[PDB]
Amino acid sequence: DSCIQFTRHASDVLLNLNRLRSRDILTDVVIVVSREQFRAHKTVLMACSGLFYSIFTDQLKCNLSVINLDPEINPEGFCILLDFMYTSRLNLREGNIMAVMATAMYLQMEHVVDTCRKFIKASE
Amino acid sequence: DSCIQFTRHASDVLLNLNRLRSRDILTDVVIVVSREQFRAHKTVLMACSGLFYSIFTDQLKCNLSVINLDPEINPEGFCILLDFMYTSRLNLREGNIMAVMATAMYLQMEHVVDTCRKFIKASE
Amino acid sequence: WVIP
Amino acid sequence: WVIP
Ligand SMILES: N#Cc1c(Cl)ncnc1Nc1ccc2c(c1)CC(=O)N2
Ligand SMILES: N#Cc1c(Cl)ncnc1Nc1ccc2c(c1)CC(=O)N2
Ligand SMILES: [Cl-]
Ligand SMILES: [Cl-]
Ligand SMILES: [Cl-]
Ligand SMILES: [Cl-]
Repeated sequence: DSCIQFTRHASDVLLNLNRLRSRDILTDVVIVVSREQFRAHKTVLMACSGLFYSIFTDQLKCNLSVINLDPEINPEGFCILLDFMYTSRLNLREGNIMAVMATAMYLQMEHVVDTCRKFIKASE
Repeated sequence: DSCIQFTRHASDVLLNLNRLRSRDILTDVVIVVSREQFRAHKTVLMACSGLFYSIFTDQLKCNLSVINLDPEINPEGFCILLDFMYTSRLNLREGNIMAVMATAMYLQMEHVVDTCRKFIKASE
Repeated sequence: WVIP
Repeated sequence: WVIP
C-alpha cells in the first residue's frame, strides 16, 4: 500500500494501556499467583504470552474472571513479567533472573527466555 | 531503574491486537457509523482516541456494547482510522483526506489531524 | 510520520 | 534488547 506510518504510535498505545491498568480501568481478569493477585487486560496478556493466548482462546476459559497459576510460579517473577508486557521494560537482576526465566518459560515469552539464557551464560 | 528494553515489544503487541481484531477475539464493542458496523476492543480505542477515552471512562457508557457515532461521520474515514489505531499505518489519499481529517478531529486523534493539515497545506 |  |  501507499500508507504513512506514525513511528511512536505502538509505544503510545502501550503507555496508555499501562495507564489504564494502573487505574484499574476495563481490566477483565485477575491472575492469582499463590497469595498474590494481579489485575490485567486479557487482550494484552494474550498479545504477550503463548500461555495466555492459549488460555483466553479456549471456549470455556475465555469467560473466566480469575486464572490461577501453577503454585511453583514466583509472584515477583510474575510481577516483573507483567510490567514488561505493559512497558517493554524488563527489570532483570542477579537476584531475580532465575525466577524471571522460569516464569517466562511457563508463560511462553520466548524473547525474555532468550535474554535470561544469555545473561546467565555470561555469568558462568 | 536498571531495566533492559525489547525494542520491538510495543509493535509486536499491536500486531497481535490487530490479529485478535481480525479474528473477532475478545472484541467488546461495535462502533456504528451510519449503515456500517466495526467490531473493536474498547481498550485499544481509548488508547488511540480522546473521544473513546472519554466515552469508556464514563460510568454508564463504559458498559455499553454498541456506540453510535455522529451521522456526519464517514464510514470509510472511520475504517481508515480504526486500521491506523491497530497498525500505526494511515492510508491517506487525495480522495479520502478531507473525510479522514474530519473523522480524526471528531475522534480527537491529534497526530492524524496534524499530518492531514500538513498534507492539505502542501497541495494549496 | 515516515514512509514505512 | 537495549539499554533504554
Ligand atoms: N494475542 C495473540 C496472538 C496471536 Cl493473535 N497470534 C499469535 N500470537 C499471539 N500471541 C502470542 C502467542 C505466542 C507467543 C507470544 C504471543 C509471545 C511468545 O513468546 N510466544
Ligand atoms: N486509554 C487511554 C488514555 C489515558 Cl489512560 N491517558 C491519556 N490518554 C489516553 N488516551 C487518549 C486520550 C486523548 C488522546 C489520545 C488518547 C490521542 C489523542 O490525540 N488524544
Ligand atoms: Cl471465574
Ligand atoms: Cl517476550
Ligand atoms: Cl448496549
Ligand atoms: Cl493520533
